[PDB]
Amino acid sequence: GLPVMTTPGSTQFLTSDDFQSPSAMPQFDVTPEMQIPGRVNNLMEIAEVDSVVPVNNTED
Amino acid sequence: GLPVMTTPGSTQFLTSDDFQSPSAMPQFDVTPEMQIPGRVNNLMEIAEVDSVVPVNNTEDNVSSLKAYQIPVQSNSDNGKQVFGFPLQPGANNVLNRTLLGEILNYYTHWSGSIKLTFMFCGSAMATGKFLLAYSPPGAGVPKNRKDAMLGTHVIWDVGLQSSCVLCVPWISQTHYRYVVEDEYTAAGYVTCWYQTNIVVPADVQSSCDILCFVSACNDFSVRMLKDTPFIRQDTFY
Amino acid sequence: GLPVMTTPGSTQFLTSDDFQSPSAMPQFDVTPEMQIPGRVNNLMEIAEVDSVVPVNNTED
Amino acid sequence: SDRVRSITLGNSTITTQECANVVVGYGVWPEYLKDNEATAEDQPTQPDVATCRFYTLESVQWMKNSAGWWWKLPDALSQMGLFGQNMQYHYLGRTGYTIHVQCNASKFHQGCLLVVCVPEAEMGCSNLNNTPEFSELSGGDSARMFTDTQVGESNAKKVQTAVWNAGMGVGVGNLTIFPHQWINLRTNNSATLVMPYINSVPMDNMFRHNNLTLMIIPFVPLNYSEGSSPYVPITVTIAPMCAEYNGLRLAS
Amino acid sequence: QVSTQKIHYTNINYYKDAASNSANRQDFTQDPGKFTEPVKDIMVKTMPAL
Amino acid sequence: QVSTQKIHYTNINYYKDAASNSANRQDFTQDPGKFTEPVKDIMVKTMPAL
Amino acid sequence: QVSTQKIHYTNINYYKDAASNSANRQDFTQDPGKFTEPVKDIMVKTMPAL
Amino acid sequence: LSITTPEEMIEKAKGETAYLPCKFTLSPEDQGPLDIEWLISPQVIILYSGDKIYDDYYPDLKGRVHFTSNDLKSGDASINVTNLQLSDIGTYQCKVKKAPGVANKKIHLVV
Amino acid sequence: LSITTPEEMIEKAKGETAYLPCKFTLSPEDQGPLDIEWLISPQVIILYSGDKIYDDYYPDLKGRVHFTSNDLKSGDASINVTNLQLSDIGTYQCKVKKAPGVANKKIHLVV
Amino acid sequence: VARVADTISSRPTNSESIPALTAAETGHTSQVVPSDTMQTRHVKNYHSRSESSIENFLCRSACVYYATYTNNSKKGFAEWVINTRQVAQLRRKLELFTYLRFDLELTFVITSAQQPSTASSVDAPVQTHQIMYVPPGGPVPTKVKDYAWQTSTNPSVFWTEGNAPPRMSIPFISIGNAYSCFYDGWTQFSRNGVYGINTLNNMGTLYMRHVNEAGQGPIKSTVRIYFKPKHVKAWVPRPPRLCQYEKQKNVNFSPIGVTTSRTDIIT
Amino acid sequence: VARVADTISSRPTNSESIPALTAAETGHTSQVVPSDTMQTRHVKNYHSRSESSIENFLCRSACVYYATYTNNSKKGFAEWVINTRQVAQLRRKLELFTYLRFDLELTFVITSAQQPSTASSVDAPVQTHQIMYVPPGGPVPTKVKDYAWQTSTNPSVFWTEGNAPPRMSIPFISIGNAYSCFYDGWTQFSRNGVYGINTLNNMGTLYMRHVNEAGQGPIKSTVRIYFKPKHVKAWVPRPPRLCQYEKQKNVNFSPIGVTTSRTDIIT
Amino acid sequence: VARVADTISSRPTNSESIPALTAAETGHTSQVVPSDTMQTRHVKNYHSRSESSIENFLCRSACVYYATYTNNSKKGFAEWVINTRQVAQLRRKLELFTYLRFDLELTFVITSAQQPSTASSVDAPVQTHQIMYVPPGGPVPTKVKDYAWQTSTNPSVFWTEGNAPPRMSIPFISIGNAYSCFYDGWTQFSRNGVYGINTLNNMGTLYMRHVNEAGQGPIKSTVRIYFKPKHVKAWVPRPPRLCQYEKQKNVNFSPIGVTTSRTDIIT
Repeated sequence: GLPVMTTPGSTQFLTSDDFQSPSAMPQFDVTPEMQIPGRVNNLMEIAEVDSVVPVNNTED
Repeated sequence: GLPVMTTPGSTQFLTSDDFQSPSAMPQFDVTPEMQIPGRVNNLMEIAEVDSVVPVNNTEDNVSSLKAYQIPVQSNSDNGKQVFGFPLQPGANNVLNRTLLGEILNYYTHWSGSIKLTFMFCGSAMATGKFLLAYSPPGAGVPKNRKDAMLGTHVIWDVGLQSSCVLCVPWISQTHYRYVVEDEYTAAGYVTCWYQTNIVVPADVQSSCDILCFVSACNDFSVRMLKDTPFIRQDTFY
Repeated sequence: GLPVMTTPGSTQFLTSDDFQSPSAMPQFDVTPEMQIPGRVNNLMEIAEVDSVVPVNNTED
Repeated sequence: SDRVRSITLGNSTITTQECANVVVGYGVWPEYLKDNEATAEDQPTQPDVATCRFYTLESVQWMKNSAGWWWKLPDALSQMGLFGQNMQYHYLGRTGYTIHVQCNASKFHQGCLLVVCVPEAEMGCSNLNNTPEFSELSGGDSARMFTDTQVGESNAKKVQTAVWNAGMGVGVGNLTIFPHQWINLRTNNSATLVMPYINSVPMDNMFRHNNLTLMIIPFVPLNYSEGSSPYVPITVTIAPMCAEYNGLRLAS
Repeated sequence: QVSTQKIHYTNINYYKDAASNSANRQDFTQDPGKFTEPVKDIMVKTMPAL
Repeated sequence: QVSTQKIHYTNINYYKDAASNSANRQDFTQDPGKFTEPVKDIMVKTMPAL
Repeated sequence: QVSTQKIHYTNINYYKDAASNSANRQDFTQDPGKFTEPVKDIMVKTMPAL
Repeated sequence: LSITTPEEMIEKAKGETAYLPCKFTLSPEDQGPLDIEWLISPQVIILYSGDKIYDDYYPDLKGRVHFTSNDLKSGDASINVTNLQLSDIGTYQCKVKKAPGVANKKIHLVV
Repeated sequence: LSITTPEEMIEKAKGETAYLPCKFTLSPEDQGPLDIEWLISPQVIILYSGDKIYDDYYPDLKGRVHFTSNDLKSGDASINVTNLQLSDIGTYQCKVKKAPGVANKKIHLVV
Repeated sequence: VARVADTISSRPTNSESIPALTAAETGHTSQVVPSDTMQTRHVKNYHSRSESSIENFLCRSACVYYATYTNNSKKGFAEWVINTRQVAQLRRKLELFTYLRFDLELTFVITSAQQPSTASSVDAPVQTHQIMYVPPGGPVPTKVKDYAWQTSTNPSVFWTEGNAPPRMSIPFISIGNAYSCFYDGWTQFSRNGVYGINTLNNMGTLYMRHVNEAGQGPIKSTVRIYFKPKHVKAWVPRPPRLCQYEKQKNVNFSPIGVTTSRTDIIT
Repeated sequence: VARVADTISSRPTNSESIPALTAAETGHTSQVVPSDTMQTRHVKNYHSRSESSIENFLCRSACVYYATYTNNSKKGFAEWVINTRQVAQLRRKLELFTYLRFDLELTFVITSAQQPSTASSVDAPVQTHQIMYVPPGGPVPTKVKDYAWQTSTNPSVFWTEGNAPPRMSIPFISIGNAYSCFYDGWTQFSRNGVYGINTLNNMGTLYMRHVNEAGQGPIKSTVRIYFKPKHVKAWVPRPPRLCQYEKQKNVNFSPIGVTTSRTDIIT
Repeated sequence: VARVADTISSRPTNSESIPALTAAETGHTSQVVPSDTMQTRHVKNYHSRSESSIENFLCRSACVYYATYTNNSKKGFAEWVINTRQVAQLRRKLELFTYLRFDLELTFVITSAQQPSTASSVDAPVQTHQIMYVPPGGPVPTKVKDYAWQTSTNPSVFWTEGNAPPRMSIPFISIGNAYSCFYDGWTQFSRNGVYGINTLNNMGTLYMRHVNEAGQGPIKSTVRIYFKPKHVKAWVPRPPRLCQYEKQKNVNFSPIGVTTSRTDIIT
């Protein structure tokens, strides 16, 4: 019978929260990963790649 | 399945609570701080700063710069009163809008002593002496120079220097005092009398003026934070 | 996401309970105490004090 | 003694026989930008003798029925030689000023001034709907003045120049919380302040942001007997210190 | 933190004040020697009071 | 983690950010020496200012 | 278990799976050397490309 | 709020001036606007609302009543009843209401 | 949104062209579709909704008003009032509404 | 442990040390124990005086005041100055001492009651109440639809129905070093005006109101306030109040006999 | 501990070291203590300046803005740009400084109110509200029945009645190194247009709406928003605002005397 | 820490090492830094690329699909195959990569709405919903009053109104080693039939229904489903989708210009 108090901010669903959750299928063994080439790890590995600029729009 | 029990005081929103909260944007990297000069760290670094006192209100010198000039002229008779006002630094209509006043008007209990710097902004050949007295409460206001020199007082002389800091002491039964206008915790009165007349050479004006500042000593403190009674609002802007 | 269960006896206000509570004014510095004479510490320091007994009531 | 000072910068010098101490900002002395705080991606330029000197603004007359004066600081030096010239070709730039105001009188006059340098002074218009235009908010090394009467309402884009509110809607007495000095014609002759760079970003443009304001408000008005000099002028001379700029471009 | 009861029991303080802690209930100390015998000279039981 | 109050009290951080911690309430430090005396030469109390 | 945040913070795993743990949010590692310079011979900056 | 004497007995002769005092002090917990009333039970006879006086309410007493002090916001609600007559016997209620306090004074005038 | 001058006084002579400008800038928090109105208080006189103009609303002013700039989505809502007459005295309201901001301009024209 | 003292054995003596006769004039209460006037057996005593201490005698909640305020009305809202003089079951427990010092633990038990509505198909959602605390000197609201409520930095609490009653803790807020449950002496140096009134124990007001609007039918509510003196220390005990209280300010009373009477002195 | 300094004893001196006379021209405030102009006793001082610090002065929630939106209507939903200029009880506490830096803790107190329905036997289940936060630049919804609400990656919170009020925390989101409560200078290099407007403190909008549908009778709701500046640091103090605010954008005002007046200089 | 690199000082050189001229034919993007074409100052850089990582870019919930089902009707119940192709605000964030691998965190936001009942004095208790998950291949129910609902060993969740929205976690359920957001190639060895259809990402269905009965008046409900890809790893990036989607199965589109146009090349 531990005493607790519920602070404001309970029973709400924040769109960008990170909490644990009960598993739907327990003891599911996923398939082992494969060394697929071309692994991105940060979207700043895409800003480094050149791309032509449409700098002659001129409406036609 | 831990067993818990919910104590009274749950699912409430206390206006002045301190709890943790889930972040809205995780892993936000704030911009690094900069050593900006003039960092305040305690609102008692503002009560230490002098500010002129509008001690000449008179219902028409208020809507002008004349509220801060104290009339001092070459009298004929000796022992006249220059000014005088009760000392309630949160309720009086003189020490109210000074820089000490808008810091006191957020708290309720204060303490400590108060300094009162005066500055003779007159001519350069004129002299004189004034008696700055602070009579603790219990009786009325002093009415004769013979009466006010019984309390605590300094006998100011004007020379090369141009100031004299009457520091009202902390003489009170309670460890604090209310900032609202009360009667159980009055704080006395402040007066200022002619010690000797104001004499001047020829071809020099006889109407001089005096400014008066106010501040707190290094043992000031406040308590019991509230909101100010000065700023109103009817609809949003 | 700790799992808890609420036992009976929750969301009740017992008149003689002792729990902690959120402060209304935080960091309030109380005034220091004073050695006021005559400090009672147990109501059995009052039963020890004599008091005359009205043992002649007689309705008048 | 303890009354004389001798300030020198670049190739100019200021000497005063009678004056009070010098108030140095919020306790910091103006210096260049450290590299922990720098944000520009390129290298800044530092003239360091061509700009760091004493420019002298125009004069103002202290009549008996005077009200006040104000200058917007990194705007008043817009036309003073190499400072104004480097203020145009670049895009960023930080400075730190050494303001000095000087008004001398005999031993038979009386008066007092409040030399305050309010940072980030935002002013309010006469009409509650509009905002003051640029022409009437500042002038090139020229002194705009306060008034003793409340400005009327039918004016479209003007400044509310009621002096007992300092134009900012704040009580005029509480202005002493900013760095300041009192020009008191009894004992004082000159007031001097050393104001560092106060802003929330390490550098900024200088044509769009007047991040200081030097105000002068006569508390005890000037007064004299018949015979003495009826004309007492005031003159302020400002001097940048530790200036540097970035981002060359065309003139503008 | 951990103390005895009327076995043991555990108490932990959460908030950062002093007026938020629970009641004490365990300040058992008395001294009637200032209400019963507030006299200057000591009074012995056996010998007469005069 | 465990610190003193206005006895002791215990605080534990749960979330993995910095803007989620509770208020500090305990940064007691002041230095009016930059608002009261912002002058270049030191001013001694006793000796006159000039 | 206990690690640093953006001071410290404490995390405890309760359920007996792996897809129940909270998000990681702290895998800070990048290597653009496979998208920017995917060439066979090394290219030095200063010397010309041919 | 607090009145110094919530009720008393006053005696005056016909043709004199009747002093019906009403003093009070202000506790710290009072910060609202001021309101002062005056009743009669043989009906308002004079009001003080918004720092302005409204006192033409009782036709039997026209001009025969007016406040004394010039500092009505300091604890003075007394009225100057002049030219006492025989139809002026009745209990008076000095009802002052400053948020959030209230206090009364029952002046039973007999002649 | 913000208009440069929410109200002013303009004076022109009868038979001239009347310039009633309406400038604005766009804060970052504005990303909705654009809407610009024009009122008169002696009633819409010209609209700009969906990047197309609808301006046949006031029979007294037919063709006597038309926008000036060719970049109406850049901060130009000014109108070119031509051939001023005596029945054209009245206050104008340049009501621009871009989600989620709103700003007006009260042009009181006198002749 | 706070155990009471046991009793020690005795034997029939015949000596000149009389413990019975003493002098009650000296204001010194007797100190004899039954082992000094008769033969007693050595009885170990395990009784404990724990449940008679101060914190076991005072730290129990007690209703102080309760007000009602209707929803469908202008300025329907309750104010109350904070004082313990009003309820008598708690007032008497605090008069046993003169100078108390404690911190507090409020608790509000808010209830509602549907009023005689007149329209058809009345249905209202859950309600939300606000309990605003104004220190002595702050600005006070005048009506419910006012801007002193939201735009304020006073301590307030928001609560909605169907949950646990709210509760906040208040530390020792006073000017002196103890609350004075008695104060003989005027409050003006001229010795006029009210008699037993003191600024030492003032605590402010309490403003409460609804947060919802008037949907279709009025709702009168009710709030009850409960104290709980903790960490208490008492000084200078005092005899208990006998005559019935009559007012909340002073200690006025009407004289009444000491005790109820019996038929004869020997019965 | 932040204790204040005690006072040291003194003796009646007669010397050439005058602490009283100084020069106020130097802009250097006095530094005397009562022990230098009179005889004082050595008083240990235990007072503490803790409850006057910055984080004890600002970290208290204050209502900022509140809007209403009906259920049974098209585009019944509330928008609001995030700014503290609108309420005056909090605006004035933030003008005392020029450059502030704090992270935030919002809190929404949502209430409902049944509208004058017309059908018979009206009964609605519990309601659910959504409070969507759009950064500056994102796409904004146009009506309630729109697909910018669900299919979005902005931070939003879902809340239903009868529970604790929602609350999220927002870190220091700005372009510079401090929020600027004042900014003198235009925003166009040509020095035209609005005067005191800055991109430095923009924070986006807030869109709120119902999630249920129109069952049988309209329901107007109401949401109140509460700030709480934490971890705050203040720079360059400033005198307090005297004249009454008139607008939310600029600092316009009407001139008003410095203080209320008295009858004579000696009273 | 993931800090960005600072910039180093430079001096005006005159040499044969040209960093500016390179050959873009080699498909090798440039690698110059401003310190190589102008004079720069040594600027310490504290910026961090943390809030641009993959798990900070994807792990944010987004509505996927929402259906309605009336109470007072036969077979009033909602079915849905599990796929992310339907909503476009989330579809586009998953097309930036080709082979993703993540475990999921669903969340259902169920609401109700009272329908236009006809009887008098309608009053219903709280409702209870069931959200049944059928793996690919299991038996599917045909109506609400069916015995495939209770007597089943599939993962389902029971939820009642007025509480927190339910939430379950689903691990990486696939046949290959990554979900394929694209698959060029038919699904029959004869190269007939549908074009871009793959068994690799199938996840089953979702059946939802009421648990209560028809008391007196119909109740239409609504359920919204929210994804949250955690532990995600992405492979083979891809340019972002430009033309507007038209179907949920294939990638059909109508051709549209590359960018919006301007008046002239020099403006």
